Amino acid sequence: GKKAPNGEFAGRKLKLKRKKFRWSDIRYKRRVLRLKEKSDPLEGAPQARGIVLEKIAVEAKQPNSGMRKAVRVQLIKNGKVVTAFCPGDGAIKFIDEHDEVIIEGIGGPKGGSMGDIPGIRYKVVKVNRVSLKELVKGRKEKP
Amino acid sequence: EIRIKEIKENKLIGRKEIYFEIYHPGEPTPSRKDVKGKLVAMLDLNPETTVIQYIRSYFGSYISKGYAKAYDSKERMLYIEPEYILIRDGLIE
Amino acid sequence: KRQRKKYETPPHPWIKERLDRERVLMDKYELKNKKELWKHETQLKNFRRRARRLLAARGKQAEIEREQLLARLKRLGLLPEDAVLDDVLSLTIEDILERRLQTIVYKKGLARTMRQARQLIVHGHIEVNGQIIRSPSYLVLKEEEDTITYARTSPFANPQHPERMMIEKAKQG
Amino acid sequence: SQEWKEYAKRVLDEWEPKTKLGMMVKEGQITDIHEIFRRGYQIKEPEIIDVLLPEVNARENQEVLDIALTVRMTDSGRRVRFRVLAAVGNRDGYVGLGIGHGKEVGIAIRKAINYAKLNIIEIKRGCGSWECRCRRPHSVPFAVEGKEGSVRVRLIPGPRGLGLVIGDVGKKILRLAGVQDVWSQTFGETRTTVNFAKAVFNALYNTNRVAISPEMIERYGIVVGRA
Amino acid sequence: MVEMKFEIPVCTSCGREITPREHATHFICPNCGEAVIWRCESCRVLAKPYKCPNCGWEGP
Amino acid sequence: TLLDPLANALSHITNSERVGKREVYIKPASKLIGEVLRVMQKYGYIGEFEFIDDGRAGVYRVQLLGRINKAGAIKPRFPVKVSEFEKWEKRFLPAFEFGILIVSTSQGVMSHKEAIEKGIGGRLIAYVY
RNA sequence: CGGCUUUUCCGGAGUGUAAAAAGCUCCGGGAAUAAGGGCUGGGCAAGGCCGGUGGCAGCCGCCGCGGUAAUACCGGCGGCCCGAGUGGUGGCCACUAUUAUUGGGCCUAAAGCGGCCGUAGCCGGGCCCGUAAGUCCCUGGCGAAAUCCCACGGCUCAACCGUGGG
Repeated sequence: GKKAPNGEFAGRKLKLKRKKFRWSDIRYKRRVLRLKEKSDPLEGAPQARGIVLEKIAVEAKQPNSGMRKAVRVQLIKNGKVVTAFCPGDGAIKFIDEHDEVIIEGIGGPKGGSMGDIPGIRYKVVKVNRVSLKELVKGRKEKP
Repeated sequence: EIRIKEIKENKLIGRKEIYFEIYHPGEPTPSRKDVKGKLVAMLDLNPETTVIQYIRSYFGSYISKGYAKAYDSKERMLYIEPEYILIRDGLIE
Repeated sequence: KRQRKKYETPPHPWIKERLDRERVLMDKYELKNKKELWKHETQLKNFRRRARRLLAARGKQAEIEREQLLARLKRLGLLPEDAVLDDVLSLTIEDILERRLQTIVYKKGLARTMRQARQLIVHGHIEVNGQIIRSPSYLVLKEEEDTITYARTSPFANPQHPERMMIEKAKQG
Repeated sequence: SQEWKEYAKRVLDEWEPKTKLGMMVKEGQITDIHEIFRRGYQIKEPEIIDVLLPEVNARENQEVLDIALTVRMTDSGRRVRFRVLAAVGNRDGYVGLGIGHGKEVGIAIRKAINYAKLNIIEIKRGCGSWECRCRRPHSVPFAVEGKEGSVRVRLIPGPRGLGLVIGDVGKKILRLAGVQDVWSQTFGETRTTVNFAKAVFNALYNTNRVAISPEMIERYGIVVGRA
Repeated sequence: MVEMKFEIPVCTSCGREITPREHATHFICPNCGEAVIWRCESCRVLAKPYKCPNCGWEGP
Repeated sequence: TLLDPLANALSHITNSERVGKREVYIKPASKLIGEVLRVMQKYGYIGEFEFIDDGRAGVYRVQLLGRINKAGAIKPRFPVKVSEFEKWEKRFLPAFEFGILIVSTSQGVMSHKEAIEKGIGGRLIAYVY
């Protein structure tokens, strides 16, 4: 039938209906209940600092076959442990065990898996407060 | 050359206050002593009674605004006006 | 309250048509940044928005603001003296750009090249009403259009400055 | 301009009238083009329209909106075939839209342009916006709607020099219609370029459907076709 | 720019002006043979009876 | 059931116009329906009209000239002051002054342009173009 | 090639300081003396040659590139956008009529209760009489300032400030 109610003296049911069906969607529900920031390892932090533990390479999802390098880092703010992809040509050679590092989100869709590497969520920026990009380019030197 | 626009009189304090303009096209901004010795000429003022407040030369202009002030007696600036302006004009060490 | 930009970025910085029209207007006017052209279009858009609102307004205040709009746009020398609210909507960016100081002083034959005019502007060899300026993006008003002359203290005031005769012969030739 | 008059003359020489629309245009008994649409005959020779609208011959007045490489699967190979959509039109309120199958790009283009030539429709123009009201055909006279496939397009009058506010396909087709300022609202999927173009075409055709009171013509400077 | 305002034909049976590419028809009156009766596609398909203005004759 | 004669009558009128029928009857005849119908008749979209008693509620007969494109009823009786007419017109009229709106102010129901003239607001009722 | 002013830089003169400082403003010597970031297969369109790696290394928002010639990785060239800013990340509005009163749908794509009954609620036939609570117009008080729109004036112009009007 006609989308109802519409009576001049019926705004209550209108706003009730609207608010109820708002709950159907997901993003607004995620904002209000604060689900992301009560599941966030980084607590809404644009970057985090941590210590390196080990280096592992992962098999690119098919049909892409590749050994994407990455690291295991336990961060200092709370002590949780995560995986971080290492972009750069021969990047992994610079990174060593027991390294102070700086990590941020990878930029996949909804911050999720980025393309053909599933599971990873993050990339490294600075190691020992030294940006990795120039280290890849060799302009700067790791301490 | 120096061209005046305002001479007005606060008789409650006994000051003739003066707004004027200095036309100095192509030469550096004048100093206080020389403009003082100029102004004192065609207004018939005692230099000891006269204190120049400010001179301001606007950006990219050859005509600079200037405000000066002349009382009646020596006690008037010692009681009303503050020491530093006498210091700048040299009436006080 | 934070001071806001007075210019707006295009919705898509890699559309060919707008990019090349901008490029054309840049080589026809040699403005340092697209920022400046965007700003001028912003002024245009604000004038047009005011016009549209006023056309969509009824009230003594509406009429008064309409009069003010017409009076100002004429004062800037953008429209004929019998201009109405209708014709402003047909205004173009080139109308505004013509009113620029760089464009006006170049059309006054005081520079072989409008970039040479810009250099004179920044070097303050040019004066308006006996006051120096250094802003090539200035949209001069109508009633000062005859007062743009060489700075009296600049060497270019002397008719024997080595550039001046080249300016004059380029003007003639 | 004289180039197009001589073009009309030479095509008059070359083309031979075939249908019952051919003689009165060859004979000159029909010169105004709108005499075709008002009485609403059938147009079947392209050579008719360019006799009275040689402006169609212009490279700019013809546009290829879309090129597509459709496929047909067979036991013995995927037989490809190009489908190309092109819009032709004079810049003063007469446009046509055409589709061409083809085995090469050129033949598809030619057939599409010919079919567009066979699809000339007559529009109205004016100034019904809420601010401009300049009684000039700088925009559509009044809000109009057009529907085809999923796409529903509502075109709303705008003010002078606003630019033409529509997706690129609508941009080109409206540019070819002599209309340069309009607001647009789109429903349905606009990635189907063909459906979008045809819906815009249908809206423009719908423009003539609205009954108009006599005073409104001068209220908006309603122009029937050319200016 | 002489204003070439034209006289868009109007269907007698509905009074609606005829759109360009409609398949409407026109014809002298069948009874008094003077009136140029028009008939619009909508008026054609359902075929409501049309009235000649002059002789009063009615026709499907 | 029947909850407003006016909207049903206007819808019936528009539908008959789509098929181009010539004579139309509205069964639930009231004073208000007659007055509004007179109101747009003043502006020519409809020709002669009449009331015929039936001993129950009367019937309203109209002949149509087929110059209306849509005549709808604004059910939720929005009250509006003088100033905001352009806000509502954009919501219902295709173009500037294209047709009318029907407003019941303190003096009665009449056109919206005339309402602007007298400068008296009221309750939007229907629209037709 | 020949020449032209000297952005900045050195000196001096004023505002300046209640104390300088503030390098602001005027004059003089006076250099052609400061420029990057990202992208380069397509959505974006915005732009092609070569050396190398050969699905190893890597790139990549998404679609996707290299498993032996890669226009898509790396290096060079050349090019495209902006410009003293450009790039990455994270949060918010638009995009999205993917929250729908304007304005979303529910046979087949997720979406009608298995059916009927009915309370509160929502929406209700026509006409006459009276009220005027809602409804509309006029009018008093009141909704501070700061912020916002417009004209003019002061600061070279602007930003900023003032006067006036909204």
